[PDB]
Amino acid sequence: APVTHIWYFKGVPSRLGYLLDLAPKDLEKIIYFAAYVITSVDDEMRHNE
Amino acid sequence: LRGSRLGAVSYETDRNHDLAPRQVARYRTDNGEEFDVPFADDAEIPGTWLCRNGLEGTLIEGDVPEPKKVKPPRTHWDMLLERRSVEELEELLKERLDL
Amino acid sequence: LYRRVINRNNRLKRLIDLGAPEIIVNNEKRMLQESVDALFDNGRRGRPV
Amino acid sequence: FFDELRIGLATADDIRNWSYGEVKKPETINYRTLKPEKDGLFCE
Amino acid sequence: QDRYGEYFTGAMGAESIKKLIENFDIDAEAESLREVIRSGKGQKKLRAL
Amino acid sequence: RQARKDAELTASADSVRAYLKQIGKVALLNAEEEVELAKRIEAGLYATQKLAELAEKGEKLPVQQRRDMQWICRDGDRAKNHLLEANLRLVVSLAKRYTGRGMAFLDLIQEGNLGLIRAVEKFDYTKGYKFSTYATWWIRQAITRAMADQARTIRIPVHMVEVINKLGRIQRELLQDLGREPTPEELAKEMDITPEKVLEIQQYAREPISLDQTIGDEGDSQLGDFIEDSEAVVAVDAVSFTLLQDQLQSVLETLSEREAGVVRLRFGLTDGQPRTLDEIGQVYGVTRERIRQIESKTMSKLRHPSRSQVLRDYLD
DNA sequence: GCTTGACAAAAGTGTTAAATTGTGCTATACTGGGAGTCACGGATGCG
Repeated sequence: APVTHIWYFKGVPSRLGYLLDLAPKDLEKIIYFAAYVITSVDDEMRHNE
Repeated sequence: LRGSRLGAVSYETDRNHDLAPRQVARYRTDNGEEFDVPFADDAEIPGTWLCRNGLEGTLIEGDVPEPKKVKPPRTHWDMLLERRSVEELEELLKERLDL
Repeated sequence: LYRRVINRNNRLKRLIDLGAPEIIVNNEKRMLQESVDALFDNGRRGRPV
Repeated sequence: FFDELRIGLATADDIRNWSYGEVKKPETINYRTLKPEKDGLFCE
Repeated sequence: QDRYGEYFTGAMGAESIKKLIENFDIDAEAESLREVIRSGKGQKKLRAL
Repeated sequence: RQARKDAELTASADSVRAYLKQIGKVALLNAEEEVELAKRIEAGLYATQKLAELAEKGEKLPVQQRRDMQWICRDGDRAKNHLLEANLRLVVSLAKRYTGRGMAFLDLIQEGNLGLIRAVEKFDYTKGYKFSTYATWWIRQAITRAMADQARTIRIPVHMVEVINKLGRIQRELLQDLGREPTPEELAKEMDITPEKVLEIQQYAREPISLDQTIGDEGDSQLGDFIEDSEAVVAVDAVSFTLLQDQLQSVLETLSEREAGVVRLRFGLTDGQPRTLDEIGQVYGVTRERIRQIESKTMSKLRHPSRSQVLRDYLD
């Protein structure tokens, strides 16, 4: 399974967090199997009436 | 103390201008990559090899596929047949006919 | 440390084969991430091994 | 000859290229006869 | 997921972050930050910078 | 402030604390609710295989039964998942026995989960026994097999670690009989094996230490700085051999023409492949015994001190 | 500059026995750990 280099997950600044625009704790929850995150969504069922 | 390395050192005459003739073979891999191996003068032509990328490969020339085979793995179904006969399973399938 | 990876990876390779529940595979992947993190730089997360 | 030293961020393909083999097994050396195993961390 | 799990994609762990960085575009946030630094006055300017 | 909050800030980075709370999201099943699940699993599996058995020939079936069979398969899969999830607490209870014996606690829990899986693929309601009673044995099997297979840097196989454990338990237990740590005599008197094999076992049970330990009453030196290499190349020898190659092959060889030519092939000095008599008799037009005769002549002439005086000093 | 032949020791073939290594299996019931804090600069927000 994929894995993320620890040097970039955290370190003040967290390069990954700034890159993706997620807070360190929110990013921590995603990487470490504690919360789900939406990768993408299709407009064909968001702007469809 | 003295330490060991499970090895040894030798110093005999190295050279390149005189060499034994290589026999070069190439192997295609199930992941799409190809690799090369130089063999000795014995003229051996192995049909299968294990490559650097951790995946097995077979000679590009393509001789004698599937050189050898091993017992298939056991499965939950076999592990069930070892403790039940087909009649009971058919009876259960009948028992699950409707809701 | 390398072994702690090669073990946890290998078992994961088995768990995917068996089609184990979501909890089992999620825990295995979390342990794999933690082991790789320990391998690269120990002590920046949690207690050191 | 040395002119400058570059330090990039290695990708997966570079890591694959740097290796001539894959460690598919966790043993280091055989407990008996003291030789490396066929797929261990010390494989010849 | 049960009621419209077909409309989107959600994931957890380092795999979902792999996807997030995959779909992330460098050319997108750069302009947003360049505008926010000068457009903003207070803390937002520092965050964008 | 930080003083109070720090004790819980790290709580999110402790899988031992978090897994044992995420685990208990399903109530433990009882006897009445597991026979149904087992039967449903069996029905689903049998239907799934019957699809293939029939497809070996190929036929069409009613839509109602066609959908009911797939429903049975899916819901039996759900039953299996539920049964697996319902006993992870027992898995943890069993696994927490082996904490501290090499393997990591969470790894032990995972191996107990594997044992639980293999147990559920054999638990048989028809015998009327409980799932816990049967599955405990398989959980122990898996956990102990793993703990004996990969709890050491050097893999002592299952059959060998077995006898190692026998020896350890006997050595620990027999002390109370006499008040001493048993020696090879006492150990052999009860292990049904001779002392030399016992010594070999004790040597085999050895484990490697780490080089990174710091020695010297300071954190400056290390255990490993003073490791003398027995394989390191010595320059003088590297020189000496070359001189020999420039003294033996170059000078002394060039004194008997074809009579010295046999030495080139006989000892393989020019290629590295030593040759037998006949093998180098047939390159010329002479028999193997003729090669032996000329070799004897060369040995007698070269062995004489008048020439050996120069060559002797290397290992005189 | 060297052969015929005859003997005994060393280098190979093959079958068999013994040991060594790997996987599976055990059915009363038991169901979720436990280990000896402060100081520093940076992100957030107040006017």
